Amino acid sequence: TFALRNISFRVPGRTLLHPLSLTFPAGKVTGLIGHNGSGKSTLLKMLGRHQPPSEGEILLDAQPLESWSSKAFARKVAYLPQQLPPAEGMTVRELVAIGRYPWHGALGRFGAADREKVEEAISLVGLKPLAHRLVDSLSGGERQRAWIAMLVAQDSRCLLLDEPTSALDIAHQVDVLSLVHRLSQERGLTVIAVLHDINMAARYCDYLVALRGGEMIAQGTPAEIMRGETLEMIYGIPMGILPHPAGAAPVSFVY
Amino acid sequence: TFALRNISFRVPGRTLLHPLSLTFPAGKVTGLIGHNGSGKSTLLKMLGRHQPPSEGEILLDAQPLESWSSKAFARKVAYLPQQLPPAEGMTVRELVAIGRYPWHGALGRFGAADREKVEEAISLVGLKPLAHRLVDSLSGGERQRAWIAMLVAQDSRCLLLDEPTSALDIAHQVDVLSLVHRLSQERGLTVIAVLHDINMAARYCDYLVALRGGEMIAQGTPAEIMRGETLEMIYGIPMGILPHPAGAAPVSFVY
Amino acid sequence: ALFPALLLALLVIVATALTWMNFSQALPRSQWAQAAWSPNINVIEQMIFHYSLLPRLAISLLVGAGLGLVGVLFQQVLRNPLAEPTTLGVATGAQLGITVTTLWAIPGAMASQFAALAGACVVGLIVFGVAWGKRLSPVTLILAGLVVSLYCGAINQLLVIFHHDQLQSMFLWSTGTLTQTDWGGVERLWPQLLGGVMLTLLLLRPLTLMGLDDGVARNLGLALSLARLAALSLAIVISALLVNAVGIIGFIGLFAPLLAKMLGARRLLPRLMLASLIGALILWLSDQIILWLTRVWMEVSTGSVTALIGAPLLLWLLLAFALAGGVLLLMAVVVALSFGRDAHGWTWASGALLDDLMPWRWPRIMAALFAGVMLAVAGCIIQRLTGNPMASPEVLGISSGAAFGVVLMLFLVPGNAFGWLLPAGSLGAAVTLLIIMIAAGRGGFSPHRMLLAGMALSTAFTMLLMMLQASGDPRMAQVLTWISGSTYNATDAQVWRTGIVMVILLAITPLCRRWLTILPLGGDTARAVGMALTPTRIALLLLAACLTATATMTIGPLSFVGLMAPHIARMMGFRRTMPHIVISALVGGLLLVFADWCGRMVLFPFQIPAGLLSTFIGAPYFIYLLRKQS
Amino acid sequence: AIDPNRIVALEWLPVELLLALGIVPYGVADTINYRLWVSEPPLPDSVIDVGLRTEPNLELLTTMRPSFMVWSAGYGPSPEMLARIAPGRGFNFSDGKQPLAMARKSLTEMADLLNLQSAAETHLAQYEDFIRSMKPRFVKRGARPLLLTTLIDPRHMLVFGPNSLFQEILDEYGIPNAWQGETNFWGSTAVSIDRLAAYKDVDVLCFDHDNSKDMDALMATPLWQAMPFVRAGRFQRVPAVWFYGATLSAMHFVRVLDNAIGGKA
Repeated sequence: TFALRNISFRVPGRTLLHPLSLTFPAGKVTGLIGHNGSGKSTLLKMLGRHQPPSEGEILLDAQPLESWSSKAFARKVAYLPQQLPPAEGMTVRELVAIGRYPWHGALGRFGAADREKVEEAISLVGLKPLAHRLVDSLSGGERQRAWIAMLVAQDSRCLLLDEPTSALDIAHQVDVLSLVHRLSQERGLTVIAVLHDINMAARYCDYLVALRGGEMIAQGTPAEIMRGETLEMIYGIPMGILPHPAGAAPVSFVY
Repeated sequence: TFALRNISFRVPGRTLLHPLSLTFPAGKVTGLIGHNGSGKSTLLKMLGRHQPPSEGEILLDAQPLESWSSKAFARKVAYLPQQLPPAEGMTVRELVAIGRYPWHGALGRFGAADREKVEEAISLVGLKPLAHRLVDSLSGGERQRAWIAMLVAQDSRCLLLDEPTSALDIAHQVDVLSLVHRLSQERGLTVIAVLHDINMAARYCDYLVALRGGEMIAQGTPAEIMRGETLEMIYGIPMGILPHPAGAAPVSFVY
Repeated sequence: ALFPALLLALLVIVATALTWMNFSQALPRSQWAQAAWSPNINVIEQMIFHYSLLPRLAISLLVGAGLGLVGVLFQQVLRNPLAEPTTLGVATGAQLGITVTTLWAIPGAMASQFAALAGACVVGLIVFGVAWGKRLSPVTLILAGLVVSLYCGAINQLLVIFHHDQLQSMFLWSTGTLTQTDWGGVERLWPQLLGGVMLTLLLLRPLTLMGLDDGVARNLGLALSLARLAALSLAIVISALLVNAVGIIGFIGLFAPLLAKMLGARRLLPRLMLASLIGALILWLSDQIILWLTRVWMEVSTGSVTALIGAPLLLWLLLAFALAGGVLLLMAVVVALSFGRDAHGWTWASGALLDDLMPWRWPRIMAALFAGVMLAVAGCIIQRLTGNPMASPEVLGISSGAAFGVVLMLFLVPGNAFGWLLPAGSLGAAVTLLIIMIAAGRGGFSPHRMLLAGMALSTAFTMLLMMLQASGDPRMAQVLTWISGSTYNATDAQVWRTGIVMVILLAITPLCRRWLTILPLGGDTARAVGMALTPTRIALLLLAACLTATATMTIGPLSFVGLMAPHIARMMGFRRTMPHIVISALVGGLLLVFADWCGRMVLFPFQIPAGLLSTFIGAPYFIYLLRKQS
Repeated sequence: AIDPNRIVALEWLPVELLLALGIVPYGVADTINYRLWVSEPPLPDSVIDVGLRTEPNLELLTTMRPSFMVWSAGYGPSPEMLARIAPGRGFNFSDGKQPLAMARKSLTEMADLLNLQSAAETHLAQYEDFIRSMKPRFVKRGARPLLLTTLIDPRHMLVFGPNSLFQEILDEYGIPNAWQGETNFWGSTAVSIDRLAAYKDVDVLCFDHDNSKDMDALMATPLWQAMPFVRAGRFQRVPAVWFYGATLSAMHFVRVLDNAIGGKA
């Protein structure tokens, strides 16, 4: 699993600079929580090679530097960018064939050899009997599932998603987080998800990383993250924590 | 002071469409909740006069059904776009001043008064500097607060907020809801806000209504509606509710 | 902010020095006050042309201010950072008015009247649509403006092809010489310009709302339909007055607001005033440079030189299968009819007459078909990789670059520069094509800045063509047909070669299916999928460039079909990569075959180039499709 | 070509050469504009119009049986597409200095091809006699420079340069051209009105062709009234002639000059 030792930040944007130091777990959920302009979004865009860093470099796989080929990078990392989203796909069920690009490539693809991967993907993301019979303009609950369809079809070694819980309801976010956790438990997948909600993220996480101001605050398990001091430091408002009656993670409430 | 009778949202088929009828309070806080735009969006879009009422009448404070003067219309209601944030702007003071459009009109007589109102607005929103550099240079929270300042300077009798909570942090959500509630208490005007989070609506709204697809489920005061047995039929997920010493309304947690 | 202020001060001092030098060379300084202020100037010849040298300065300043104003208005109304008065059709409609009142007598202020008529017709066609409500939008507004601009351009092209010796005056009017001989122009423009600035000072808040999003504009209670219609009408009226005063210009109103914003001016009225001043300054500089040129060497126009010097500045500052089978069968049978059917008495080739007329029909129809298919595929690929509906094959600079090379060859060397051994001709056109493609590729890293550079180079090519036509060059007609995209020089061997190239390119195309599918809805998601953004974007650009290159090598520099076939194919209901590609290709092929058959047969003696009939057939159907889906 | 009745021309200058030889043209490209502009050689009405000068209709040509399809070298279709229909030759006409010389050369070439040498000799002899006849009519005026202009609009003017078609006539008559500035290879340049103010003792001769309103709008201004060539009585309007012509256009221009400035000083 890749780790970051970079110091650079969004120096030109909003004038912010702060050193970063973080090592992601081998195969555990990593929840990036904090403010909107705290730096988590820019952190994921740095992880996905959206823009080259100015200082330092992100080490991946423990054996190579940042310089990687596109078809080799995407074969191990699936990026859900949320911002600048794919609008008007104009086709359904074919998005998994788009995600399967780094596997079959442009040449020698044979029109997607071994079609078991795409059907396995569209069946494990959700039991849908309406395949190849949808339109691009639908609700977010099915749009997000169609988005994760190609990401699962990639079967890349890492899943980097920023804001899957956005624009979705608690049922759809429950479904998405349960799918992500089931993927991480079955395939041993390393996932890094950005979620605004503290409790909702912690209920389906294991190694949350909190960002505030410009640097990182904590990097502990949800049990130690549920402390009120950490929430106060990362969100400004003073919130409280109490044990959940049936949930694994305790419930936090704002004052 | 609005009474809506919506038999059909639109002739073409929507995900779910059903008739309903309800009267909004005169000086309370109305909280519209629902699962994404599956029927919840159409209500406030029709109230904003961006959607035809088909076969239903809407009493504008008991004056007429439709086709009213746009000037007095804008002077009466202040609507916020639904996940369509304005990407244009230059100065916060320019924006909050141009928000006073429907009062003086196109050939506005701005050389006289109307300065005390914009001063009171920019003092109420909490912005100490009168005119910043660029309304887009500030963060998302600051530019959205400038938009709320513009809506305040508009001097409206009704305030329609279409998902202000979305794309915002939880602490920012709490702060914006508290500001809106204090504003509604100050001016004694009806405000209708769209909230994705049920707890947020339970906090700073005195009358929550819920539409699961557009059949009009439940309306009531947070003390009147029992969230435990209601949210299960509202959103499907059988989530629980428990009291918290922070707010009088017991907080809801996902099971 | 030191650089813009320093550049402005340098421009002012250079303009003042040039004006001093020109006015001293024209008249001694000791007789200046007696010449300017005296309404009855002395009978001295050296002192009496000040009655014409002074209005040139005033008309230059007024037209520059008006250009800045219309640029700001077109930037705010359409909400686009780039101003485009010419694409709106106000210039083309004015030219159409000039050429229809130059013939058949009936004179007067033709430019303003016809430009206002074109603007009103566009407004009516957009307000009508398919519903009682106007439902006007900027995208369909710009689309219809481009359509009517191309339509009036084609009517003007037909009128000059049939009558070119009697429109030389119009040619000068289309170059913007702004040479004045009396105070009539200033005395007519200053009251109308005063009314324009007065109407601009009013309704400023509607303009501020139009600059913002339409949602908040309707939220604030502004009648967006009526306000946008009134602002557009005012802009069209001012542009019509300006082009009636001087004519076609080198888009000074495209540099005035950008420089005014780069210098500063956050508010609206300061930005308007600074843009007007900067436009006046640019026109002053250009006018003084043109005066110095005519004093030292050659009488060249003003707007053309303005565009030629602004282009480098801009570069520096920068059911499916069934429908497919149906249209294929339709193309087959229509090719059969065009082969069989004639125009000399509307006879039919019953056999013996078919092989006698085949060497003059088969190459022409086959070249037109190949060019149409290839231009449609190129336009569809460009609109897919860019995502803008205004994208056309001219965006690459291929056709404009080739025509630039041909007109440069015609300028540099005299004589039969088409087939002379000493003249480059095709080789010169090709090398200038490659140079223009390289410049457009190196100037714009992003597709949008590449689009801006391509539009600038197209305007420069238009200015050079108008310079060539303004002078009494006997060749301006010949190359004109080549500019109009005529299938008259088609040869059997050339047909075979372009067919081989076309089948090669259409066999390479399915390999780019994944790219043409992921680049849509892409950006960062495309890079996250597994494809390299730039290494494939330059590849698609080179493919489209080769397609357009062989298209202009076959039919000539035309891109109306390459712009219309993708739009019509999308409006038919096809939005999948290969289906949309094949449908647009077949539609463009059948459209260009129909246009060639019309230009060859509708008038038996006179042969009109296929590029004009392509527009004449596509514009009504396209505006019908637009009103059906407005 | 053995039969002179089926000769087809693709440019107006070959038509003028054919009419000078006396050969009856069988087909002319763009005859309406020809009858509109050129008016000295009367073109018959029974002439079948082929089409545009740049794009002559090939199907109409192959429908009839042309024996010689004379065209202008460098203008029109390719030589192979024209030789596929009927044998012919492209004749040179313009170079940028002596257009009338190569016009006479192409006339002699057309005579030698179509076996009409006697007609060309007679025509050239009549041309030289007509030129020598009007010689003493332009000697009493002296060496005053003559200016050849034509009105484009009430703001510009097309002036003939030192390389125009009417320059050999001016040179033979001992009349220097008034324009001594810029010039193009076809003999015409579009200049401003105020530039003509730099010329004092010049005899400006302007041609008219459907531009009377522009002429009135120009002469109504005080700037034009204060010009040096009009205040001395040197500007007169004369009927328009065909600028890019041959020998008949030259005869027409000579007759116009004789009716204008012939026998003034």
